[PDB]
Amino acid sequence: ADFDTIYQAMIQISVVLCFALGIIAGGQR
Amino acid sequence: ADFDTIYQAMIQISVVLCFALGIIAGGQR
Amino acid sequence: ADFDTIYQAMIQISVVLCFALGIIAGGQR
Amino acid sequence: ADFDTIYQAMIQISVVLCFALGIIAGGQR
Amino acid sequence: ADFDTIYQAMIQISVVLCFALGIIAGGQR
Amino acid sequence: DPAKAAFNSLQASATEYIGYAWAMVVVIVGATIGIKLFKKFTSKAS
Amino acid sequence: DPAKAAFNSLQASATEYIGYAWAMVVVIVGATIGIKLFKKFTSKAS
Amino acid sequence: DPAKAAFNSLQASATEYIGYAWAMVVVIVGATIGIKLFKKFTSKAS
Amino acid sequence: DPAKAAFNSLQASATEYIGYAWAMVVVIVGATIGIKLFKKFTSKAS
Amino acid sequence: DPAKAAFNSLQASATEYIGYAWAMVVVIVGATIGIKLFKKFTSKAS
Amino acid sequence: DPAKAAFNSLQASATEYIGYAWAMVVVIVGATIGIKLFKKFTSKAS
Amino acid sequence: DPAKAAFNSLQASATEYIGYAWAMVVVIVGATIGIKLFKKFTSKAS
Amino acid sequence: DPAKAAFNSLQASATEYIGYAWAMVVVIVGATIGIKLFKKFTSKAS
Amino acid sequence: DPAKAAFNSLQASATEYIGYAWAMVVVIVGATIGIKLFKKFTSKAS
Amino acid sequence: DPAKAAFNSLQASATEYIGYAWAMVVVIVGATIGIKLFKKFTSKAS
Amino acid sequence: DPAKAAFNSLQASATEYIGYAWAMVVVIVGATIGIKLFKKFTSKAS
Amino acid sequence: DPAKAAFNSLQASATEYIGYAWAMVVVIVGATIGIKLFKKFTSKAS
Amino acid sequence: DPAKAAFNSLQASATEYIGYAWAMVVVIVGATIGIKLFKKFTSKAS
Amino acid sequence: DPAKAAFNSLQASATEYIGYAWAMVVVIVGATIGIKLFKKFTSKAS
Amino acid sequence: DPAKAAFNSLQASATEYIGYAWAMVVVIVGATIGIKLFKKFTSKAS
Amino acid sequence: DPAKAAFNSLQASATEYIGYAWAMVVVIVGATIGIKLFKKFTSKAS
Amino acid sequence: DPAKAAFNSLQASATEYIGYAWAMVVVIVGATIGIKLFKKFTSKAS
Amino acid sequence: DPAKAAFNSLQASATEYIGYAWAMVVVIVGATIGIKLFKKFTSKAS
Amino acid sequence: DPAKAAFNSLQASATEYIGYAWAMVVVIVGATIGIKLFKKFTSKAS
Amino acid sequence: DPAKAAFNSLQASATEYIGYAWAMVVVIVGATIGIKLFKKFTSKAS
Amino acid sequence: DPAKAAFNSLQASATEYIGYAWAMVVVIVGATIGIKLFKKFTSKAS
Amino acid sequence: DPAKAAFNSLQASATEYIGYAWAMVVVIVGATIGIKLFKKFTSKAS
Amino acid sequence: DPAKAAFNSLQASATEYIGYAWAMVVVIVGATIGIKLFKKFTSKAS
Amino acid sequence: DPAKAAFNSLQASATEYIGYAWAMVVVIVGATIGIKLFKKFTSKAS
Amino acid sequence: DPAKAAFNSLQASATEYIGYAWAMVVVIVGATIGIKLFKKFTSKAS
Amino acid sequence: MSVLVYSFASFVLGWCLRSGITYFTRLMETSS
Amino acid sequence: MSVLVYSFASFVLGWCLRSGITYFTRLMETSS
Amino acid sequence: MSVLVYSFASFVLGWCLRSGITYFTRLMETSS
Amino acid sequence: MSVLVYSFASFVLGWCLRSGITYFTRLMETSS
Amino acid sequence: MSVLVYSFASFVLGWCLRSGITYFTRLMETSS
Repeated sequence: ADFDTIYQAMIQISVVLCFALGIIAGGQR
Repeated sequence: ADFDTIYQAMIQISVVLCFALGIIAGGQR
Repeated sequence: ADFDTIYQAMIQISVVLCFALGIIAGGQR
Repeated sequence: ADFDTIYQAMIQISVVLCFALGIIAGGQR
Repeated sequence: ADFDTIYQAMIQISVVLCFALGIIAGGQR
Repeated sequence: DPAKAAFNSLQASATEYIGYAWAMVVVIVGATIGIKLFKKFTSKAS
Repeated sequence: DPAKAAFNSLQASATEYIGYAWAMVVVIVGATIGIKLFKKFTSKAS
Repeated sequence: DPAKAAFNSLQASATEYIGYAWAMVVVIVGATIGIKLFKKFTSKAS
Repeated sequence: DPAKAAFNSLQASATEYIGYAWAMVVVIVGATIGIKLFKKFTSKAS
Repeated sequence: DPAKAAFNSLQASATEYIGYAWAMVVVIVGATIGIKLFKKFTSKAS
Repeated sequence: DPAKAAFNSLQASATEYIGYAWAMVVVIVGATIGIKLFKKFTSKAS
Repeated sequence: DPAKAAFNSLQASATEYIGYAWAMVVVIVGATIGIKLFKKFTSKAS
Repeated sequence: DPAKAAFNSLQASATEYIGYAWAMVVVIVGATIGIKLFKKFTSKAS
Repeated sequence: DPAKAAFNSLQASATEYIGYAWAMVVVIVGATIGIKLFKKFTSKAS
Repeated sequence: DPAKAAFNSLQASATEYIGYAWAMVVVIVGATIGIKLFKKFTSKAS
Repeated sequence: DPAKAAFNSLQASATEYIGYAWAMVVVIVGATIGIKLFKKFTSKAS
Repeated sequence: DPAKAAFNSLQASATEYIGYAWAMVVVIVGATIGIKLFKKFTSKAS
Repeated sequence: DPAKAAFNSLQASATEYIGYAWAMVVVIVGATIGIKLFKKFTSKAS
Repeated sequence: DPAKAAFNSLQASATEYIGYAWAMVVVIVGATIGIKLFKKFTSKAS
Repeated sequence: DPAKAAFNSLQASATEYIGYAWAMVVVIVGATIGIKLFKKFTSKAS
Repeated sequence: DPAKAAFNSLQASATEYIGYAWAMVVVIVGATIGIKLFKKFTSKAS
Repeated sequence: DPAKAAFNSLQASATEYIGYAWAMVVVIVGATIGIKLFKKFTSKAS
Repeated sequence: DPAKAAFNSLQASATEYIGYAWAMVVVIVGATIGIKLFKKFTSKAS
Repeated sequence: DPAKAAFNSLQASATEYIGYAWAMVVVIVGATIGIKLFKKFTSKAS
Repeated sequence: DPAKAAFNSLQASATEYIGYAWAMVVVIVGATIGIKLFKKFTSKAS
Repeated sequence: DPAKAAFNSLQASATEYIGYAWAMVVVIVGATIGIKLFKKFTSKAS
Repeated sequence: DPAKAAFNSLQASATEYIGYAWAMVVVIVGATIGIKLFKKFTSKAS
Repeated sequence: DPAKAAFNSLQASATEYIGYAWAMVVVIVGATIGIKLFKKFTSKAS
Repeated sequence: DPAKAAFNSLQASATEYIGYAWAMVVVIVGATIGIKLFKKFTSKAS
Repeated sequence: DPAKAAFNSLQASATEYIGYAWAMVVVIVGATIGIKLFKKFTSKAS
Repeated sequence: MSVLVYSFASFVLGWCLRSGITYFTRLMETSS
Repeated sequence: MSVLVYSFASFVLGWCLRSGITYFTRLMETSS
Repeated sequence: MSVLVYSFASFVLGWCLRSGITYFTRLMETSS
Repeated sequence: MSVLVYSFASFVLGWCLRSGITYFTRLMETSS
Repeated sequence: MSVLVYSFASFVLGWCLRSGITYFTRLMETSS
């Protein structure tokens, strides 16, 4: 819709991907 | 094509990536 | 270049990432 | 907001994803 | 800055992510 | 919500994938544990 | 439920192996004990 | 939570799997110890 | 900061996920180590 | 499902692999138990 | 608790094996001592 | 704390197993020692 | 650091887990060595 | 109970061996005692 | 079932080994008892 | 559909990658299991 | 202390066996010595 | 370069993360190897 | 240190077992030597 | 099919190893049994 | 350097365990050898 | 290379870790072989 | 092609990374397998 | 295929690694079996 | 059947050893009996 | 095939060990039988 | 090639270990055999 | 050197046992020889 | 090389153990042969 | 060939022990036979 | 926050579905 | 939903292709 | 730098939460 | 299709480079 | 090429930092 809309959505997607990668990295024994 | 087009496509790509990362995280014994 | 250009490129990047995540998930014994 | 805003944010997201993938790759014994 | 700028940057980010996922997939014994 | 619609579509797709995985997992584990139990009990009979 | 099917198949496999194993144990044990007792008594009697 | 239903399903599935495991452990351990004790006692009993 | 708001929302979501994982981890490890301790101590009694 | 063909191929491939495994298990276990029993009986037979 | 039930069963199975073993010991020992005393006392008397 | 609950449950499981194991050790050891001492003294006295 | 609190929580949790581990190790090793020594000494003591 | 049948068959075979050992020991003891008595009586007579 | 066929083959292989073993035992025991009785009876008679 | 075209291109690329992986997997597993079977059977010959 | 009770019970059983062995050895020794003395005295008298 | 600035900021953040990981790794490995060395040396004393 | 405390306890547990073992040895050896000397000296004197 | 080629190569490798192993078992077993029988008979005859 | 601290702590742990283990080895070995030598000489002297 | 410094640090860190490993291996292996040889020689030395 | 240029730049960067990994892999595996071979051969000398 | 060159390099590298593995396996297995057979034969040879 | 040939060869070697043992025992028994009879007859004659 | 060459070498190494072992057996057995017959025949003749 | 360097270093390490191991085997085996032969002959001669 | 002290203590205990064995053997031998000489001398005198 | 130094130390530690062992063997064997010859020669002379 | 040298040294040591055993057995046999002949001749003369 | 909530829900759904396989396989394996 | 369906199909295709290798390797390994 | 700092904080948070499970499971497993 | 072809080539290149390390390490480990 | 070079440098930095932990843990584990 608007540039701000894309910006805010992209930021929220980034933090949730970084958390998932964090879980995968932490679960490596 | 349109900003809305990019926005909707990006959201659908995000959920399918998060599911794949979820499978990888869950398959860590 | 054009919105359509970005849209098509993003879709092709998405499928090739999902395949790579699929290989990583499938290779978990 | 602005194209430059999206560009700078995307670059910062990229380096932090590459570092996380680096940790996952390095933690594979 | 420009659409071409975003396009070129996105492509370079994609190949470097695919290489990192390739290392993670190849390091699975 | 566009995200809600995407998640609902993913839920339906997920049930297909987990149904596929389950049908393979069952047969594979039925074979590996059976060859493990076989080798173990033969050696126990000794 | 695919999980129940997997458990039932493995439970049946285990039961079969236990039965076959016990049969072979009896035959092999009988031979070993029989040889030992034979050698012991034949020397006592002689 | 949109995925609370998935967690609830996993919780009800896990308690079922634990019951399956304990059942199979008891039968395998029972046969293993039984065969081992049988061989030990018959040798001690000459 | 938009990133600050996203991180704060993630913190709340994370506590739900780690609460779910903990409730499953406890029960699963209570079962696996108990069947491991069971098999070990039975064989030690011998 | 665009990837249903891939699952169908994996299913037909898995049943073939299980047959391969059982064939190799039988030959390896057969030789192992045979050699072990041969040594045991020859020593008992003096 | 499946553990308690299994442990009690393994103890009862051991107890019954001990009963069978002692019966066999008495039979073997009785013949052994009997033959030895027979040969000894016959020589001593005659 | 879910971690404390997990530790407490496993500590209780271990304590139960140790008690049951020690009981079975005493019975099995008693039988083995009893058979050996019986065979030794019966030959010395005879 | 926005996640310094998470590290501090993990640090206080880790020292608790290490205490749990050492407690369970001592009890399991104690019973294992005790049973093994009991069997060894009773056999040596005839 | 496979173990019960196996123990009974082993004890039945053991009883069979004793029956044969006692028959042979009677023959051997009779022969040696006969020679001893014959030589002793003839020497005393002459 | 490949398992059943293999288990039956391993039991038949054990049975034939027991037959060969018993033949060897008879030959060795026969010579042992024969030599012992030969030396004993020769001394007793002459 | 742009996504359809991308997926169809990926299908062709995937067959190349899985063909490469298969040609390496076969040779590598032929070597590792052969050195595993070698070490096992040499030690069994003993 | 389960071990202390077990050791005490084993020593009590051992003392029981000695009591029986000494009773039997007195009877056997008395019988053989009696026959020897009887034959010796009668020969000296005549 | 915007990428240069992002990488330089990441370098500073990385040193914090690797400092956290190191402080946890040291304590955890000090505990696991100590319980491994403990169990090993107790069993070696035997 | 939990390690030191456990090691001292395992050493004290071994020490008490050695005490129990030596008591049993004296009882068994005393009866064995006593019976042997009894039969020997009785024959030598009478 | 690369999978069939892998299975066939491993099946051939296993067959070769079994043949070579059985040959070495016969030679080593023959020497051990030969030495034992030689020492046994040479003492009986002497 | 956190790595040096980890190595130093583990080196100290190993040194303590080796010392405690050697002490227990001496006590347990002394008892086993003492019992064996006692039983050997008491039979030679008697 | 912006991360060449990180590789250089890892290289200087790795050679230090290898030295740490060899030092700990020598002390653990030394104690293990020493205790094992001590028990072996004392038993052979009677 | 912009993608072609990116891939060509990645190829050059990849050779640097795989050169770094190889230089570390060689030294690390030279150390781990050497401490594995060391522990194995010392215990084989026994 | 832009990465066909990489696959071709891996293929030529893999066949070299397999040769390296077989060479090291033969030398390690040779020494292991040799030492084991030497100890076995010297004990059998008295 | 490699085992059948091996068992037959072992029994053939066993029969060979008996042939030699019987030859030697005849010589040894003949010599000792001859000396005994010679001394006895000469003493009776004179 | 490196496997075939290694297997043939291990068989030849076993064959040469058997040759050395038999030489040692003859020397030891010769002295043992010689000393025994020497003491026996000397007593019989003188 | 870093791979060749790694293989060469490990091949050299293995060769050194085999040489050192064989030397220690000879010394330890010599002592064990020497003690056994000494105790055997000293009893035969005495 | 913990081993040196342990070996010295074991040898000191061994020397203690010999001191006691020699004392007892003198008493037993003196008693039996005394009875033999007494009976012999009295018979010759009368 | 830490390996070489450790291997030389383990060989020297074995050598010193062999020295201690031989000293103990001489003491035990000397008493054993001495007691046996004492009882034998006393009976032969008186 | 390290094994060849080791076997030769063991056989050389064995031959040494025989040389010493034969020397001692000549002395012991000479002494006992001398006492027997002396007593026999003196009794016949008187 | 909508895309964060639904993307996180997707991650938790994926973990829950696969974890059911992992637990079943692990329990049955150590059971035998 | 088109990009979601095709992206998910790509993930399932990748799992299916690699899982064939994993199962073959695991079965053959435990078979010996 | 804001999105980098908060995205990195998210990664560290995820590692910290899961590492607590990994350490607990590993310690208890090797403890028995 | 250009970005798909080159991105896929990057993935295959990464697998090939790392797989060489994995195979070498695994073979040498089981070799000893 | 700037974003590729710096993104790749980030990946190598991450591998180097974590690999130091992996090697230390593995060496010490097999050392005991």
